[PDB]
Amino acid sequence: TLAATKRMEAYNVVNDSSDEVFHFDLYEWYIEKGWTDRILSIDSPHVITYLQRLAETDFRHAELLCRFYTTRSRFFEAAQVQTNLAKSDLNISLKDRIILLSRAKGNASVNTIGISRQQQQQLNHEASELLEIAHIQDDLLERLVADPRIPEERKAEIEEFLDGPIRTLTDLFNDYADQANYYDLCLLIFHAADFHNPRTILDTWNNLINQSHFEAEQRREYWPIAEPPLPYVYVSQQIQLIAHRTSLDSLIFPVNSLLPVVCAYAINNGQDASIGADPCWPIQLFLNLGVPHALVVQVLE
Amino acid sequence: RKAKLLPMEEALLP
Amino acid sequence: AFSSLKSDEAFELARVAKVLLWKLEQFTVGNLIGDKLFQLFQLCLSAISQCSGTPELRSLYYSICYRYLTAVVDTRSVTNARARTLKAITLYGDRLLNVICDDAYGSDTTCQTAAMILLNALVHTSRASVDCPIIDALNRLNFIGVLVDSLKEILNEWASPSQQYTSAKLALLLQLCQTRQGAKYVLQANLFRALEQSGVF
Amino acid sequence: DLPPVAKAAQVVNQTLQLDDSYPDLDSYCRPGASSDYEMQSSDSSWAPFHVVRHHNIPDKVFEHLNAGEVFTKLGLFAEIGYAWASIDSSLFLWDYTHPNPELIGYEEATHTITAVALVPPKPGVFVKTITHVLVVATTSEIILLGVSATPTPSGSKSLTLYSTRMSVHRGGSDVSFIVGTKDGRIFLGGESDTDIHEIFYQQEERWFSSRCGKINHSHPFGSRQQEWLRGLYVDDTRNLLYSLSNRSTIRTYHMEGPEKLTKVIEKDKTSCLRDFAHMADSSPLFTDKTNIVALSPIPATEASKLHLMALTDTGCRLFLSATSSALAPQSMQLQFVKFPPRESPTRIRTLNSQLDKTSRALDPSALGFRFSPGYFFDVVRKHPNQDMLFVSAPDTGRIKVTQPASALKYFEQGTWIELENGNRTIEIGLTTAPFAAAKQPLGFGNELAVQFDQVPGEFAVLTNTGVHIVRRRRLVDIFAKALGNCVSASDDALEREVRKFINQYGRVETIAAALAVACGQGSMDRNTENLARAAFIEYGGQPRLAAESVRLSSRHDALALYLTRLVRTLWKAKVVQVGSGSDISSTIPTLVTIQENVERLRNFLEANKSTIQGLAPPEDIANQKEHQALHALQKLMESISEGISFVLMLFD
Amino acid sequence: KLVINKDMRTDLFSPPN
Amino acid sequence: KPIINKVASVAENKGLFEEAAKLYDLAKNADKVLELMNKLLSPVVPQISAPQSNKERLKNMALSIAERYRAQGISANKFVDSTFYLLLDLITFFDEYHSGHIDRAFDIIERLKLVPLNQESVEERVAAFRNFSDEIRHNLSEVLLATMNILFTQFKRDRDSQLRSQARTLITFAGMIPYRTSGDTNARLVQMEVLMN
Repeated sequence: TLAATKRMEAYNVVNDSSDEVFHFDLYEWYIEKGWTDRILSIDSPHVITYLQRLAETDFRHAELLCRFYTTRSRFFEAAQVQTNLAKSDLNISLKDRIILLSRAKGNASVNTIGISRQQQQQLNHEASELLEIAHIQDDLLERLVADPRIPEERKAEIEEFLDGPIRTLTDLFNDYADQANYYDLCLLIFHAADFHNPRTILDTWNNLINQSHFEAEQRREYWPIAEPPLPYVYVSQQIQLIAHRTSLDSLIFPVNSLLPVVCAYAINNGQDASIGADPCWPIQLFLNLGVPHALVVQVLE
Repeated sequence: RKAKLLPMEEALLP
Repeated sequence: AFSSLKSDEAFELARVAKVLLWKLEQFTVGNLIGDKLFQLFQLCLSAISQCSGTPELRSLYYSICYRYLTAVVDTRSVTNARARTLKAITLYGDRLLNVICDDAYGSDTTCQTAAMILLNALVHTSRASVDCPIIDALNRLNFIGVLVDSLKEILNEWASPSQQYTSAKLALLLQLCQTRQGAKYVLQANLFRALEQSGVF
Repeated sequence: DLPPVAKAAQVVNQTLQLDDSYPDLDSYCRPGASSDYEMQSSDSSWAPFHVVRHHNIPDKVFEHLNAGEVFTKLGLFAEIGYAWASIDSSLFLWDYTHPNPELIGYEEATHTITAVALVPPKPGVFVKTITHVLVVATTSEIILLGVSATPTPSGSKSLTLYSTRMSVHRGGSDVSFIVGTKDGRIFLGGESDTDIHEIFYQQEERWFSSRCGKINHSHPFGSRQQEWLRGLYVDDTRNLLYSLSNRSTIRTYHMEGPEKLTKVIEKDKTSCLRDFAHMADSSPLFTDKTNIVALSPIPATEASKLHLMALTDTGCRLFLSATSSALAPQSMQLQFVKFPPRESPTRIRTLNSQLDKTSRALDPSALGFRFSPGYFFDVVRKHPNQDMLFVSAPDTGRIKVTQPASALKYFEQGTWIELENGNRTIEIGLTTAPFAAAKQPLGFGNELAVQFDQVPGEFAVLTNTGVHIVRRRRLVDIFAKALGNCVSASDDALEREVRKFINQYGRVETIAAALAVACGQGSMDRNTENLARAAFIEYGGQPRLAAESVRLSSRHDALALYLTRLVRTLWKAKVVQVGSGSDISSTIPTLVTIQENVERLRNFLEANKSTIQGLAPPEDIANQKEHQALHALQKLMESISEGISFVLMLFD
Repeated sequence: KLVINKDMRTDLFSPPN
Repeated sequence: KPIINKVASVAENKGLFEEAAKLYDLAKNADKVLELMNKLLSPVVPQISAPQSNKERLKNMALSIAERYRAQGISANKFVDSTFYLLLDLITFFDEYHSGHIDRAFDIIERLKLVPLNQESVEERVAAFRNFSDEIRHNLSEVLLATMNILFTQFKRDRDSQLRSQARTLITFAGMIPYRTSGDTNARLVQMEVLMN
């Protein structure tokens, strides 16, 4: 149409101009009108400077710059901003930083034209690490706040410290996870920290099993809204939760030692046919978790 | 767009 | 300790091991050598699967694994080594081959050459172990497809670095046409029409 | 004596019988009247209904609507998720669930369109791919079109029209109301008179007949009076047709034969008023000045006696019985009246036993709809510009808890829904499958029994700006959201909130809801589930001996109740169907969901073996038989899981 | 990088100041 | 039962999967039938189903094995079995996508709950990808792009906010998932989301 011609004639004057102070005032006005998809389509290089200079102090503008790159398929450049934004000093909630690192991990998982394979994985590894930590920090804060053992005065002091940037595993372990005797989250920290120590890893597994057995036996004794599960069932849940979440690392999930422990617990605490349980529930647990048959039989031997 | 009206032959059997 | 930390110290230590492997009571020594050569083979494939360092460092790892799979492995002792050797390759899977396939027909001149020749040793040693998982992975990664496409205009490419590169390229395709399963994937690539546009004949 | 899974199967059987004994409509709407309401703010966690989404009318018909010269009309096909608009001699359908819908137009019509409806086809006339028949009435003709609403592939039913070469002259009587029966009978009526017409249509061409005919089932002689229709209403379960006139006369017709229709009752407003006078309570809300603006038939599966509900423009619901003298009915009588609620809608919350028979909160009622098992929608036109929506449902919880039978009243939960001003309500239709908890009046209205079998009822509300979706909220939905309000709140605030549920639904029903929400049923969600779990533990009660014999805890009853409701569809059902070597009774996808639900329950029990009292091993006789009964229930679950796993293997 | 130090922490079960 | 497995076993060792399936299916060994049927389908999931193609000739045998395995209530372990019926759904997702039935194809992918569309589901969907058969993770790249291109097309035809929100969801999922061709895919996904705004 000639209507469509006068449209293209008009937006060529605008997009081609060399006055970038005009472009900035134009991009600022496009947002105020909610014309989001318009900013993205612009191929001028004055838009990149505007969005980059605004991403530095506005989370919701760094959002578009990341959208700008991902519609153009510059996936690495987006994860590069999403990661550098989660590590920022900006006022961003922890659960948003979990999204950022989760998107960054995806955008840095696929090849992007021009950028190396090493720099692609160099960023995916960094983002994945932080996401694992941030998930611990989130699951930790969630449990600390709901912990009756903690004073309501301290809970506010924690929430301000945790609900924001991602802290070191050292800070998460000492001043919080280990004190509260959160044995399951202590193991996730060992895994996320590549913590080399066979004993303490095993000692923590023993405490995690016992504390789990207790919470389930107290429940069964009380029944408590629905019929609670028998002890080994809740213990089995707390291992599966680690197994999927650990991705079955040999350091914090050593079948060489842990399987005897679970089999020992199944005897010393009488989780067997007496209570209607499958006597081979320790074997059934590890096999279905992905442990090789050739190894399980090697341990029972 | 005027809806395409498929024929009676398909509609009613047999 | 520096397998994937920094790409500067490994370079000086990666080339010394390369030449050392080529310049090569006796039973005790033979076991220690073969033992470390097997351990040294793991850290190489581990770095290739993660695409660490620059293309230069990534090229040295190809030469080390090349002679290892060509001289060391190539008789009960041989079967045990060959069996366990394939296990390491299968551990990574497509993640490792994907990195090697991307190195080929790339910007660097020596990395693409070493990577192309490396694939020949993998498929060669795999057949000795009627099918093969290595050749199957190449088809899923779209490596055979792009490889047959590059056959066009071969006259332009063909001592010189470009000449030696093409030698390994055509040499690899020749190996896939020896197994029964290769004819299926290779024939579907329509190689007859690719070699005609080049007008080499 | 009896083994574990056998004892548990007994509890399940008894529990099934309990749910199927939920009071019938006749027994809590006994002769007399009621004004029993508990009103709830629209935004409350206790709201019986709420708006879930709205779909704007597509702009391309707004253009056509303003291009109208004389007549325009809107309507709903809620059962397939389509809406329609007619502009003069043109018709346009579209799927309102779709975001950028295509217009399906039909502009062959020569004269102004006055009514359109979507009806089941007559069997053995069309190819099986035709799901419906589209009846289009103009000022000149009644036109039939073939329709296929097959489900390609993601949201709504892809829709195609087929011509049929079937049309009848419209005749002298206007057509504004078209209704259809299960078996494809098509009845017509309008605003020229009270006559009811039927359209016949055939496969064959015959020399003496025609493919398509129209007859008048009424035949009047001379000596007429001005009177016309307001609506037509079908009840297939009794083969009845009801008409409502402008003088508020209710006529009942019986489809005695496959092509016969016979007037068997005519009840004018005077008769309704005489009946109403002989009731203990007369009221200014129902006089000879009052109009009946809508009817809603009550199916035979919901009630034996009460056939029909009639809505007055003052907001009174009249429930009429009908009886044979011996079958068609010959008499109709006004038995029970539900008077309007008192609370009017407010912006600011306000501070909250005799019969209230004078409320004007529903004056005037312009439109009204009732859906089984008692969902009531009233379009109140207080102002000439914006409608208020009054919506109520039976208080199922209190109704089934109430004891004895003589204490039963028509308790209700209500709320006001405001759809933002300036838009007028046109029609309200059911989008989900018709509700039914049982196949007879007893047990029919038990919403509680089916909250995991059936999708909650959804309703499309058509206005002149769009379609609003209203969803019924179940017990578990209310319980979950209420708990959501207790997360940040105190400790003894949960106890407070739980007691509200107990005082209404009863302890067992309440704990069963907590169990369900703990298992992921329900509308941070983890905090809510943990809260539900906590309630299931702390409020589940304990086993005690009566006046050997033991009374199990409410926690046990709750578990048996929840488990029973998960398997109620298949428990007494045959596993297979045989014609010569074939079918499975319960569908494959439903067995998977039933299994997943049961395995979720089992998992919750194990994952809390320690803290659920009675699960771990153990005055004593009480706690011991509690432990035995819970064990029995758990062995039944794994047996249920195995059994289903086995049937899935068979047909694999 | 993880470093356990049970020595000097902050009492998680006591308010501040 | 043994020889049919013996004959099926060698033909399996000779990469003759399409035969080993027919043979294993002759002995009603669904553990192996569905295993092999998973391998023959994954390569052909995103391909174009055209008359006499290798997709039709494999899809049509897989469906003839789905009916006979449901009518007779047969099934392998849930891992092998879940993947087998999952691929069959995806094969339907691309057959509808390649035909232009965008609305219908969008509905299918939504049921599978494989790709998150609301930000709340990202955490759980991401965890599920870890233990799903690699025959599925392989085709994740083409699924994200088709789903994106689906939303992409529907955008050019409030609703705009809803598509925009879903567009974002796919990106963050892909960002947190390490998979095939994550480089080219994650980039294209981001570009298509920018054009929407």
